Amino acid sequence: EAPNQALLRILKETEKVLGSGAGTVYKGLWIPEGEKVKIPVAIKESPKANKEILDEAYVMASVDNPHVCRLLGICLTSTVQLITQLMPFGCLLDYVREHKDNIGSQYLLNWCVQIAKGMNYLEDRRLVHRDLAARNVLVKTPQHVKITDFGLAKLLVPIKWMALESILHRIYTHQSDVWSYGVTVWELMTFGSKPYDGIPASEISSILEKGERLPQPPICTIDVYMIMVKCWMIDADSRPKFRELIIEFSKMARDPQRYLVIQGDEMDDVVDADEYL
Ligand SMILES: CN1C[C@@H]2C[C@]2(C#Cc2cc3ncnc(Nc4cccc(Cl)c4F)c3cc2NC(=O)CCCN2CCOCC2)C1
Repeated sequence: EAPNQALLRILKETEKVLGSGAGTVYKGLWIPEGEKVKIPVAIKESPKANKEILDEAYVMASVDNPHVCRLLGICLTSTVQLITQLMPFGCLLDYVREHKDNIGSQYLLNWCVQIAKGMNYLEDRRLVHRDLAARNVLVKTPQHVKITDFGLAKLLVPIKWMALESILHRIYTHQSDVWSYGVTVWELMTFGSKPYDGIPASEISSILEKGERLPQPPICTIDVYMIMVKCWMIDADSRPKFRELIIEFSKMARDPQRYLVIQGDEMDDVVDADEYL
């Protein structure tokens, strides 16, 4: 394997809450001293806890792609904090639930392309994400989403997103990420429904072994649903590759109404992190 020459930037604390729960994410502004630049950022905040957040920082510092979120730096002043580009529209899970009456086929298909591009990049880096879900895809603008949350990622638990072979045998590959991608697409196409709603996690592996799968969302043509189902085949190598998913959803995005059926479808020195290199 090649040496990882990524830079880990240590930020001084002198350079509102968005959400708390099972950590805390804040919105903020980063002004690197000297340069006349204000960067909108998000900030995510015991020895075990410090070790797990540092593993997340390692992966997040090591990626660089338009459809993956990158670590800007860490701050070490009392707790370990991770600093990253602020994604002001939040995660796709909340976004599709909130804007469901206003989301057209073009957006849904383009998001599918973008998420597959991010995952294909992670595969190129030999990274298995292990936690792909719509809650872990963030919205920079409605036109541009990026994959985040590398806390379970590893070089080559959320049961209802995992491939059967992962639930049974703790086997994780880029093809088990493809299964999670399928579930993520189903979340978007149902405008944020909960997969297997009602079913306890302990029953998922048996439901899957019997051949049950998530049902066809109402807006999905059979073309789109068949791609989803291909992601949930037992034979991992029979599932699509992320590079094929990019191609297929790109074709569909050129004529989105043929593939999704949706009623009504027809301050001075702020620099975004993507322009601060
Ligand atoms: C609902 N509106 C309220 C608010 C303005 C809005 C927002 C937001 C938001 C911006 C982020 N911008 C950069 N990054 C992030 N996350 C992150 C991940 C990994 C490392 C680091 Cl450093 C991070 F900062 C960000 C995370 C944000 N909220 C979210 O994803 C919510 C998704 C849902 N929940 C996920 C966890 O389970 C419970 C459900 C939308």
